[PDB]
Amino acid sequence: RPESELIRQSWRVVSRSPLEHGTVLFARLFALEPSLLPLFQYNGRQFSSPEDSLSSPEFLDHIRKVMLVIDAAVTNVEDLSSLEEYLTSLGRKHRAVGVRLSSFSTVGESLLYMLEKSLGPDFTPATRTAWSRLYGAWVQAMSRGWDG
Ligand code: HEM
Ligand SMILES: [Xe]
Ligand SMILES: [Xe]
Ligand SMILES: [Xe]
Ligand SMILES: [Xe]
Ligand SMILES: [Xe]
Ligand SMILES: [Xe]
Ligand SMILES: [Xe]
Ligand SMILES: [Xe]
Repeated sequence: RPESELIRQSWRVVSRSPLEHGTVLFARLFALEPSLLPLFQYNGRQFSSPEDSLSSPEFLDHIRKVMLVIDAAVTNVEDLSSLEEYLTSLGRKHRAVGVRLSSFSTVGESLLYMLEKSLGPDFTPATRTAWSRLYGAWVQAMSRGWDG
């Protein structure tokens, strides 16, 4: 099925410059859910305002990490069974870190916003609903980290 090629096609534009695009992603996220900010604790300090995050090298490395894990999920768009065991542990990591299950709908909304603003004309509704089901599956797997 070329639902998996809508994704691969949309991703190649984005994956051209991942840090620029993942910066869009996290600016949108904090605009939607300001209380996600304090969970990025590096040397036990809390950023005051969203813009403080953009000067932090650790924060920017975490962006590069987000974009590599999305890249991996793309690279396995049919058989996301490979990544399950990893995504589960990635979930549990984020549970320890303080992330709550409800914050996934926000991360999802931010991913779509970033895709939408990046592809403009090409973000067609089949593309949206593709990313939307992929993301839903990435989410099911990550959720095992909260205990099934
Ligand atoms: C939703 C808000 C998020 C918050 C608040 C958050 C916060 C954190 C924190 C505090 C860490 C540990 C310190 C660090 O490695 O930089 C971390 C690690 C990580 N995050 Fe996130 N994160 C979020 C979302 C995500 C998403 C969506 C992905 C991937 C799609 C992601 C991928 C990772 C990866 C790969 C690591 C490294 C984990 C390890 O191997 O130890 N994070 N995150
Ligand atoms: Xe940001
Ligand atoms: Xe920001
Ligand atoms: Xe890293
Ligand atoms: Xe990256
Ligand atoms: Xe990437
Ligand atoms: Xe997350
Ligand atoms: Xe994501
Ligand atoms: Xe994803």
